[PDB]
Amino acid sequence: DEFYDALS
Amino acid sequence: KKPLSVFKGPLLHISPAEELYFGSTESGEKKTLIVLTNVTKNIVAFKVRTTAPEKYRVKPSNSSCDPGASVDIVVSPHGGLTVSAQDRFLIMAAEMEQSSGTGPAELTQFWKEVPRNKVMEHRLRCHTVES
Ligand SMILES: [Cl-]
Repeated sequence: DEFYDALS
Repeated sequence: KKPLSVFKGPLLHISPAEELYFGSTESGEKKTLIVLTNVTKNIVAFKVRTTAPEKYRVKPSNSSCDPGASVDIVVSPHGGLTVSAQDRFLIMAAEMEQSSGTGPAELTQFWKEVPRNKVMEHRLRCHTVES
């Protein structure tokens, strides 16, 4: 449900 | 004409406003776009977050946008993985100082120091793939 750092 | 789907805030204008729709590219992949537009006089540092960090390529995801300029964020799911309606994206934005650095270590220090009430956020939701 929480947000996580996106990855390139 | 038709009004563009754009969320408008005090730091960024974000297109699309709420719903992210993925299309098929000629290079055989799914892909959507998030356009950020800095509407301030200073540099705006931004980071992109998602509930499914293992599923999506997000580029750029931790950078900055010059005043008056726009930045396109390319989002594409990895091969074989499907887009879920529960997948959401978070745009974090905060205005940088007049003489602030935009390099990697400067961005890390900026987000470690910025007070949380000066950090603007906007959430987007993915729609299921149509084809
Ligand atoms: Cl198609």
